[PDB]
Amino acid sequence: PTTTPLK
Ligand SMILES: *[C@H]1O[C@H](CO)[C@H](O)[C@H](O)[C@H]1NC(C)=O
Ligand SMILES: *[C@H]1O[C@H](CO)[C@H](O)[C@H](O)[C@H]1NC(C)=O
Repeated sequence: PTTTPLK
């Protein structure tokens, strides 16, 4: 389970 790129 990964995540999106921090804005
Ligand atoms: C985390 O990154 C992976 C790539 O290895 C997938 O794109 C996955 O869908 C991502 N998870 C989220 C919650 O964006
Ligand atoms: C990145 O975007 C994804 C879209 O599914 C999720 O909302 C995730 O929580 C976001 N990550 C951050 C750090 O905001």
